[PDB]
Amino acid sequence: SVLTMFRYAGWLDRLYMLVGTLAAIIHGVALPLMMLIFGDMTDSFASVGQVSKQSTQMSEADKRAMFAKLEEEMTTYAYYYTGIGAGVLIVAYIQVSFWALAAGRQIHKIRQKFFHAIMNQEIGWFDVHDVGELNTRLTDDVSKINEGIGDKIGMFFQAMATFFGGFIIGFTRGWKLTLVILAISPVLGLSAGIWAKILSSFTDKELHAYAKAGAVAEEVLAAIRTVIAFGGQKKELERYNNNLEEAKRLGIKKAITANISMGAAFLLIYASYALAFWYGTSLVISKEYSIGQVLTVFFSVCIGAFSVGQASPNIEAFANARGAAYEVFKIIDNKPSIDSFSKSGHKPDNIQGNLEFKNIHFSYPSRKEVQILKGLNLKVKSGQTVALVGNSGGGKSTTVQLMQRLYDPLDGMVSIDGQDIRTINVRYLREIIGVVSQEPVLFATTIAENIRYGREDVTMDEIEKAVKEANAYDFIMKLPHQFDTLVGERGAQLSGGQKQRIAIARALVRNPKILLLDEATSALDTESEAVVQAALDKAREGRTTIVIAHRLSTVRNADVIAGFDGGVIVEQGNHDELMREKGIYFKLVMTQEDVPPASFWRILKLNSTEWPYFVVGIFAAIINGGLQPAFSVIFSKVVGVFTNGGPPETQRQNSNLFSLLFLILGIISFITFFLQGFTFGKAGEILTKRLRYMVFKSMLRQDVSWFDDPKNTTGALTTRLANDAAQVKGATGSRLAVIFQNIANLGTGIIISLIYGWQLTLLLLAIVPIIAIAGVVEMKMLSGQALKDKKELEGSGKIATEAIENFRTVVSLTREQKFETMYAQSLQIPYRNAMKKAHVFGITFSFTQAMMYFSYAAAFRFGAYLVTQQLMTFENVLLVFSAIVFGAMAVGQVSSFAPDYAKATVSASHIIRIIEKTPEIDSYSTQGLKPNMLEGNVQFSGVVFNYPTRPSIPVLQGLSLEVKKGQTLALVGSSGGGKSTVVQLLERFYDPMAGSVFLDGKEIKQLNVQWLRAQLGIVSQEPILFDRSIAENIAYGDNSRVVSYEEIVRAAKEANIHQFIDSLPDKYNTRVGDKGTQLSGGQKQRIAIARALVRQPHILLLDEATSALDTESEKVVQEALDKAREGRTVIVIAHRLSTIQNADLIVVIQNGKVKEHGTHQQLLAQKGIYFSMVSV
Ligand SMILES: CC(C)CCC[C@@H](C)[C@H]1CC[C@H]2[C@@H]3CC=C4C[C@@H](OC(=O)CCC(=O)O)CC[C@]4(C)[C@H]3CC[C@]12C
Ligand SMILES: CC(C)CCC[C@@H](C)[C@H]1CC[C@H]2[C@@H]3CC=C4C[C@@H](OC(=O)CCC(=O)O)CC[C@]4(C)[C@H]3CC[C@]12C
Ligand SMILES: CC(C)CCC[C@@H](C)[C@H]1CC[C@H]2[C@@H]3CC=C4C[C@@H](OC(=O)CCC(=O)O)CC[C@]4(C)[C@H]3CC[C@]12C
Ligand SMILES: CC(C)CCC[C@@H](C)[C@H]1CC[C@H]2[C@@H]3CC=C4C[C@@H](OC(=O)CCC(=O)O)CC[C@]4(C)[C@H]3CC[C@]12C
Ligand SMILES: CC(C)CCC[C@@H](C)[C@H]1CC[C@H]2[C@@H]3CC=C4C[C@@H](OC(=O)CCC(=O)O)CC[C@]4(C)[C@H]3CC[C@]12C
Ligand SMILES: Nc1ncnc2c1ncn2[C@@H]1O[C@H](COP(=O)(O)OP(=O)(O)OP(=O)(O)O)[C@@H](O)[C@H]1O
Ligand SMILES: Nc1ncnc2c1ncn2[C@@H]1O[C@H](COP(=O)(O)OP(=O)(O)OP(=O)(O)O)[C@@H](O)[C@H]1O
Ligand SMILES: [Mg+2]
Ligand SMILES: [Mg+2]
Repeated sequence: SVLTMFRYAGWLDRLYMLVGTLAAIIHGVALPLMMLIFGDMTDSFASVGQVSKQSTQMSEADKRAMFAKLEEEMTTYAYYYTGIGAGVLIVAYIQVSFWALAAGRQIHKIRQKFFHAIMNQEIGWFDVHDVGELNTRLTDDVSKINEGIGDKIGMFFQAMATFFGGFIIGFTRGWKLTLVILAISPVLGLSAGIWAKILSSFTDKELHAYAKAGAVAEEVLAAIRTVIAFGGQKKELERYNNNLEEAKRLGIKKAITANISMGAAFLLIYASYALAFWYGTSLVISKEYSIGQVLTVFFSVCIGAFSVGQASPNIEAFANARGAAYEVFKIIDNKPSIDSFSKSGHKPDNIQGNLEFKNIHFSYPSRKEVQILKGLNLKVKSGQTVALVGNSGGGKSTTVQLMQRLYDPLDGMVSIDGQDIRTINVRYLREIIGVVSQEPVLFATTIAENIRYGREDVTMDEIEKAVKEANAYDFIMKLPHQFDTLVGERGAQLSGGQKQRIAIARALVRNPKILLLDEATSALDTESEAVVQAALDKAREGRTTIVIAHRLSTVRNADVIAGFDGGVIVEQGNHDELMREKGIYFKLVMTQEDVPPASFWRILKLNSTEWPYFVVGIFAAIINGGLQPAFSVIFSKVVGVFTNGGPPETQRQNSNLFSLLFLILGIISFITFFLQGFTFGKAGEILTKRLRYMVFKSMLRQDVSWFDDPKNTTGALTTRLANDAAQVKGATGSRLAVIFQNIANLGTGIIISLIYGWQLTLLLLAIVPIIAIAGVVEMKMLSGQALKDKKELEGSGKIATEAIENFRTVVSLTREQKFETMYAQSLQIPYRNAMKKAHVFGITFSFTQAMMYFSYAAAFRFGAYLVTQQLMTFENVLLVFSAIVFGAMAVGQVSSFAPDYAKATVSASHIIRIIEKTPEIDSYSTQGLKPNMLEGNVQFSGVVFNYPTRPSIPVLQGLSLEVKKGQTLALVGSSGGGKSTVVQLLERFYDPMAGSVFLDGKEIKQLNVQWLRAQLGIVSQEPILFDRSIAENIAYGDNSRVVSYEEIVRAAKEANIHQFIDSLPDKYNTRVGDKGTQLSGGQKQRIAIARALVRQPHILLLDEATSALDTESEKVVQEALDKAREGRTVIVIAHRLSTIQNADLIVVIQNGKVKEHGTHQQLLAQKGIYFSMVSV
């Protein structure tokens, strides 16, 4: 389970990682070979050169000779170092490039496999789980795995190789002593293991919190219109904030525990240093060990221990990857019972559909206590039409879902031609099914592509034939871009009837043997319904149909009608047989970018409130970062005091003071490392929480037209927020802390060299530009593709989210493979850029390391000229060189910061742009008139409006209408005529191009936006709920006020939904599904009606609030509204005749214009359009 990742390596990734590990081992061993010349060899000649120099030895004749000898040996070692520089160049690329190449390939396969696993789950699995977390897992956790399985493992292996090189060199030069030094290595190993395990657990919890935050964001952004209409921005921001607070506290805990562990680790390592130094002093005083021997072993083990210490961020990244892999591979390992990707099962050649439901018992997985079907029995013969009639929630849509095997029955059997559908192949079974759902859902693509999801290889002639049969041909040809016009998310940029007709055509192109039509004409007008019904009846002979309808005209011509009661069929037979049996059908019928370079810095300004955390951390960065180079200087005293120590007692005292100093340095290192990690980590967590909060608030501030933009889809927005926050976080925190430490390491070197040797400091002037340019050029590349990589990423996150939100449609259309192919295609450009980065970062790291070895060689050469010319002491040369190597050991980590900084800068620029964005219709604005009283007069005067996504099409052409308090306005007309546009404009979702809208004679642009929307109670054409309880969904109707239980129950009673909630276990605490899919269509609509009514609004806007209701439920809701007619102004959009005649005034809208206005009797008196609609 620990090594559950690397599952998809394969032979190529296994060889990329074997060869890279060998290259890392060679690169690591290159550094103890550097130390091999110290202590002895070069330093054997040195403590021989001046400490053991003769006071005078014909120095005028032979000191020049040993200086030349040391000139000659230094030149040889300079050649050796140039060779090592070339070798390190080669091995450093292979290490870094191959490791990132393998990480990139594995991450590509992991993303594909995780998406495939999500697409393989059952409908019940989606019902039980909160799938809004899945896109956050796709974007955040996979990137967390990527940073722990890549070149960081190569760096860890290089550090381990350097440590082992010091290990062998110490034992070769002198054992028993390096045993004392390295006997504490198991303690550090256990400490690192515990550290990593705690980091992994904290990462798992933090990713859970971030996934919950992403689920909240996805739910809110998907239903943004409902949030805006009901003024829910503050509360949704608050739920998002609660998840962010959980993530922030987890991150702070992680930082504290990790840093206290690391500080204890360094306290232990310096205590070990002190004990080892005492032991070495004892040995060297005993004369068992020469001073050079202890020098060599100490220095060799010291560099290896320093490499191990610098390896810690790699272990942290590996632990974070392990913490991230948990949920991803848990989902990947899940196996569904109803497998749609299985190749098993029967595929009959010729099917003459004989549908049978025998003794069907079903309870939904998420509400298993509730029985929906109790021994349901139904038979459908080939070529026959069955009409399922009954009250809302009876289980008709449940039967439709069971027919396509979205769930298995608890008891009983669903059979085709006497064969159990469990034994049939799932994909084959669902491919011969054409289905139109109760509330059709489209995809964010073109009309032609939406229809092509029904059948992939359908030609344009068959698409035209289907849209002619679906009565969608005319409006498609009328609008520009023809079939290539792109519909909104879920088809939101079409009218309800247009979307329904598109879904009908999508079902028709399948050429299905079995057609399920769950209220396929709910959003249609009378003429469209009639023509679509004629088209369907034209081809009823070769196919079996199960139709659900609340319109009696469609049920009239059905071959057989089945009535639902108590979960069973009570009446089945012919229309005349049903009239004669006087059943339930009897009662039913009599009820007739710029990317500014300073952007990242600006983001850091947003963290300025945490300035005291930074300064302390900066100090903690200056001290310990300056300690590693200064470790040389004091160590120069360590030998220097000992060599001139003289008597054994004086040397013993000096060495025990040195050991005490080492212990003090360990205490200081514990303190400073804990502070440097903790302060920067806490500042980073605070910054990330603040940035996420601000970005979500800005997104909730934006206009409706902004969400209508094709770039601003729900998946794109969620991916944008998560990715920008993560990329900015990548450059802040402990990462920035270690960068500051490394900068201190590199910085103290200049000063200490300047005191000790100034000429050699000129090399830093020659060494730093050459590295620096190598840094900036990569800056230009990794930035340029990052702007692309994010954009493409926003595409991929779109495809996944559209697939996860619309999963039931995808499964019904058998389009899991198509969406997987699109998701794989959207990953191509990022995957190629990941392969390009491997070589680019491999080359850069390789060049930087060579340059260090090349500078080392130059220093040794430069050093000799100085010594052969008596310009500097050799001891000073060695001290300066040790300073340079200790300072430069962190240059690799500094260069590794380049990929993070560019991504952070780009994401910072995007975050700054989104926060500063100001909408045209600002919902957060406190400006605007708030009238003391509201009379309820609504007027439209010459309103002309074009939707921003399709500005060439005029939707409203001088629309004018009036409605007063106590009056009911009934907007009727054909589909797509602009009825919902009026309600959207009254909510100030958009502003009209011309004309005006008045509320009590005051133009609504002058009014406060929130105040204006608070006077409105809206029921949208296709209502959307939240993944919350019924009580919370109703109480959403009046935010900024705590709605009591009594008011919620009263609203539910007014909406005729109270009885269903009360009978339901958990009652008002029953969690509804995502967007209300775990309810009946009529139940969800009634919940929406209760949500609008609990507000008690002055203007009630009902956009077909009774489309999915029963006749009895419609009657109850209508009488409830009638009892509260006076005292409010009501605007009603309805295709039902019975809801229109009681309205005070009726407006017929065609082509954005009023054609007929007046009462029911007046419109019936003249033989106009209204009479035509009535007669049909
Ligand atoms: C020690 C250094 C100097 C030599 C390089 C190590 C080689 C032993 C390895 C590591 C890189 C490998 C190559 C990396 C790239 C490819 C492409 C790769 O192409 C595919 O995988 C194609 C797609 C498919 O096969 O379906 C085939 C192996 C090959 C030639 C590899 C062959 C074996 C190589 C040369
Ligand atoms: C011997 C010294 C001079 C070092 C230089 C070696 C290169 C000249 C060779 C050895 C390593 C090879 C590379 C090893 C791996 C890759 C990545 C490989 O792409 C992948 O990662 C495969 C999967 C994918 O591309 O999707 C394409 C070939 C390439 C660049 C190989 C091209 C030839 C390279 C660079
Ligand atoms: C502390 C951090 C920075 C470094 C950790 C290094 C090791 C813990 C990693 C690095 C490379 C990994 C290996 C890379 C590839 C494979 C092959 C792969 O083998 C399988 O078991 C495959 C299973 C399958 O294919 O179904 C996964 C395990 C293994 C040995 C991995 C085991 C864990 C290893 C040794
Ligand atoms: C884009 C550029 C800057 C990158 C390529 C840099 C190389 C061309 C440089 C980097 C370090 C240089 C080396 C630094 C030091 C030495 C040692 C030097 O040794 C002697 O002259 C000593 C001879 C003696 O006294 O016995 C010879 C040149 C050499 C190999 C240099 C050769 C040229 C090197 C490899
Ligand atoms: C860090 C690298 C990658 C870029 C910069 C390289 C320089 C720092 C190197 C390359 C050429 C080197 C020089 C090449 C030759 C000489 C002459 C050399 O003279 C001798 O020792 C020769 C015998 C004699 O003294 O007569 C003294 C060092 C010096 C100045 C070297 C000093 C270091 C230099 C300037
Ligand atoms: N996914 C689900 N999880 C739990 N219960 C569900 C789910 N879908 C529907 N139900 C419940 O199952 C019952 C049957 O509802 P169903 O959707 O079958 O109604 P319908 O008869 O087709 O009615 P209408 O046409 O009014 O929507 C209701 O109590 C409903 O809330
Ligand atoms: N967000 C949008 N972007 C672009 N065009 C839109 C958008 N919403 C609706 N339209 C288009 O505006 C026109 C009127 O749509 P509207 O929803 O107002 O019609 P309607 O009369 O309510 O229709 P129906 O009875 O079918 O629900 C149609 O052509 C529709 O496709
Ligand atoms: Mg239904
Ligand atoms: Mg509409």
